[PDB]
Amino acid sequence: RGSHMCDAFVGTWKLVSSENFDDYMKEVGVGFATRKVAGMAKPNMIISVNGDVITIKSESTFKNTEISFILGQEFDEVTADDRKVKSTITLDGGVLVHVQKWDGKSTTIKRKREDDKLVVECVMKGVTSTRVYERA
Ligand SMILES: O=C(O)c1ccccc1Nc1cccc(Cl)c1-c1ccccc1
Repeated sequence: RGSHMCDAFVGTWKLVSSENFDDYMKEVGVGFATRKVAGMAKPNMIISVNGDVITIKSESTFKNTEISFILGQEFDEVTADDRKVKSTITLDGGVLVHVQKWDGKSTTIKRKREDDKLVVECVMKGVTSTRVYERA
């Protein structure tokens, strides 16, 4: 197989900036202790592509998590804060758009390349958090 546009996401990334993440977690419903510990974490994000399968791993002192998925195909996900969600990830004009649904709620996580950074926007009901990653 040849190259794909989404190969621009592939690599090892480290968190370098976070804005409004505690408020995003509050809107999601994350409890106090988990918010405090998770808000301290500086995750590494590891993205690989193999055929049609994209894998995203997050490694931190808080939790290590991993998802593998095919674009457009719903999957089960257990989040770092221990929500059991239904997830679908698609590509929208170069942006990975990840929708998570659980208990009648929904949140959207967008991943985009900007300059040498990978920018994550997490959105829930009017509350946005921006998490910026750089290559490790
Ligand atoms: O960390 C990020 O940049 C991130 C990026 C994309 C998707 C989810 C992400 N993180 C979380 C989202 C919701 C609840 C939690 Cl606890 C986390 C979390 C916090 C700290 C460490 C690990 C995971």
